[PDB]
Amino acid sequence: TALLDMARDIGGDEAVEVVKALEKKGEATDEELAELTGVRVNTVRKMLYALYDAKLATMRRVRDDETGWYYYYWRIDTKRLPEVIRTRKLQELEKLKQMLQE
Repeated sequence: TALLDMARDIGGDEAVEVVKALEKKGEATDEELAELTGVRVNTVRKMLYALYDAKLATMRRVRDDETGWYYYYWRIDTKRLPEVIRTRKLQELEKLKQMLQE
């Protein structure tokens, strides 16, 4: 599960912890992950949005009926996880191709 090697490049130990706990749980809210990990709830959100732009996490949106506002259930995005992996392999090869051109 080379997923952790990427998350680490975005936001270090905290990001690796968030993915591992999300991986352990399957799905989690922003607040649920903050309690599990001890990271400020504000920081988990930047992670998740960072992970979302890195295409390693997606979500489905549920509407909280008490407040009328939405909250997200995060998940690791395995639909694009293999594509993200595949791009990383391709980027490394392209780095090698430039060397053969040295």
